[PDB]
Amino acid sequence: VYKVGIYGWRKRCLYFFVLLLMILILVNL
Amino acid sequence: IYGWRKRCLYLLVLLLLIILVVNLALTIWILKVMWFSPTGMGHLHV
Amino acid sequence: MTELYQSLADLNNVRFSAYRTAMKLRRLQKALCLDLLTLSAACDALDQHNLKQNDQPMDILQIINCLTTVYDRLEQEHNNLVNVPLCVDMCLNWLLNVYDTGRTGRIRVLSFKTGIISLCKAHLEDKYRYLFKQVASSTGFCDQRRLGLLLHDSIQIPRQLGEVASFGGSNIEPSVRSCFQFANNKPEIEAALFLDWMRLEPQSMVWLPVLHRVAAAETAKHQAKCNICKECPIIGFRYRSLKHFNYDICQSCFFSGRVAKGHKMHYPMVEYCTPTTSGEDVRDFAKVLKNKFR
Repeated sequence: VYKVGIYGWRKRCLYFFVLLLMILILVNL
Repeated sequence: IYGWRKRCLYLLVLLLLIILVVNLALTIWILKVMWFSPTGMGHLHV
Repeated sequence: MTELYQSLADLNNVRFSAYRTAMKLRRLQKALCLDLLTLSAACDALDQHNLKQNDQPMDILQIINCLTTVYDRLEQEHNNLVNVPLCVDMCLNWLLNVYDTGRTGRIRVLSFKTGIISLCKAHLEDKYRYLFKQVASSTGFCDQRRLGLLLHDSIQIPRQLGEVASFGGSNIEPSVRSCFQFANNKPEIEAALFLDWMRLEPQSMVWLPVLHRVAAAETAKHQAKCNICKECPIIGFRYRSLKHFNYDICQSCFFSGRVAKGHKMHYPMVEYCTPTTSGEDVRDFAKVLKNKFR
């Protein structure tokens, strides 16, 4: 009787992408 | 609340967007006044 | 109704009192299909049979005629949802359960009116005003006796299911005393004062606003995660702690009494029954940060 679904790994990979672009563009600036 | 979570997520996306836009503007400037070539700055060669 | 009550008997899991009464009464009203009845249709039906005197004795035939008048319109609106004879039998069963404990075949018009108006689909204050007009005189004034009769009719309902003692028992005297103390010891009370005292949420009448809330929140959908069973999105009742941070519980685990991280010296809780407004929840989040700062 447990049924919950929210995309979590997609959230971690999105946070990873945001993090790397933040690193890269701050380095570029 | 995932709502404001997503909201601040693409707010951060907006901030990264503006930093990219201003960086491209500065780099087009840095290319223009420099006459830049793989040989070197201007018409000379360093 | 025997199989309905057998299904009810397995739902003794509600920890609190008012929640239990509201949920069971909502289940009954949806099962009886009387939630399809509006205030206007019931009022027209009762005024059509000239059942205006509250003390008028009522035989079985008059109740049958009024119920037929209501349920004919209900079926004409709900052909695929209302069967007139079965619904008439069921509603007669319930009404004579509440107000015919003596098996005399005679009831009062006021009790039947109170039951139908409480169990119909209308605004809470509209039902309050109509019942006050029913119990008040032509001048709109209500003394101790009419209020006591109305409270007695109201308290005849929870004793039928078995949750009468949790709301002060069947003794209507404390309720009248509280109502007339809120009335500044006035000999008579008015409709506005009656509404204000009802919004004060007395012990013996909170069940009806709790019913209205659970009916409203039955279609509520909250974008939140249950902080025990991890259910996202929250559908129904959302409960947010007013002490800790990011703690939101669904009613599925709330009704079982299971508590995450333990309770506190005081564990305040707010009960969202509607999808939230971001301004309001940011304001209450600022309030809870302020509370935890101290």
